[PDB]
Amino acid sequence: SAFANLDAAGFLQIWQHFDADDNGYIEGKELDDFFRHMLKKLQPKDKITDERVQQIKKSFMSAYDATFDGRLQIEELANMILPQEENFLLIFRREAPLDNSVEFMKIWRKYDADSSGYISAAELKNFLKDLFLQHKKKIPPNKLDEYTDAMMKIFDKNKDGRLDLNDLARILALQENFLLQFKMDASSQVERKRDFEKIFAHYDVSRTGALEGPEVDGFVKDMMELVRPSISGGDLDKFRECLLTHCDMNKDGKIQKSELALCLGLKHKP
Repeated sequence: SAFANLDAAGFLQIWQHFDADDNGYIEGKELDDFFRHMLKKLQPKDKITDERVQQIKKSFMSAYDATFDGRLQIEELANMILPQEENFLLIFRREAPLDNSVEFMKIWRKYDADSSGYISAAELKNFLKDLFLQHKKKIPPNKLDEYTDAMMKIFDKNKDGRLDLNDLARILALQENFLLQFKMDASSQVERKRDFEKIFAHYDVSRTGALEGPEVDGFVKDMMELVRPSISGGDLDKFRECLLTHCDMNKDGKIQKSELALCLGLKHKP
């Protein structure tokens, strides 16, 4: 029921429907329909009307812009709709599509071998160098600088010297981010843990330290079902492969508790 704003990832998903050619614009007379998609994405159960689209659409920009039916460049609509963090993430991903999580995980493992869920902020630029390499991608030294320094802005404000996986994972250019699938609010990173703790407790009957197979499957359904309900059936497989794909170390087929915590936005403090 709370106000729910469109993030950079969502903004792109809807945008692409209108700019499949990726010219970077959409007809300005189509801003009314761009909002119906937004409203339907944010409030999935709401029954949207034409009147509502106008009321919401308008509240999002100047009275003047409301009449702006001309060509709107992607940066313009994003500037009129997305907050900074999600905004900068939109521009960064567009100029540096880094849509390879397989290697993100690997690079994350290097700077966070115990899967605490954080990397020392001192390793940022070093980190951004490796990520581009696994993507075999090269950029100018300055752009790397700007990016490194721009990210410290939205990920290290507390300036406590540490960046969190829940933030850095967001720089990836993935329509549906392998990880960014969970709630990220106040107690949302709390409640999810308690339920994560008891749920990891149940399945690991032998009390070893890792779940394998049915245990991993049972956890998943008895985890995600409550994280983000109304999920498909076959929509647990890639969830189960992505694990031993982007988490566990050896090919044991087991899923360690700490590795598992990472993907949940949570963090297992041993």
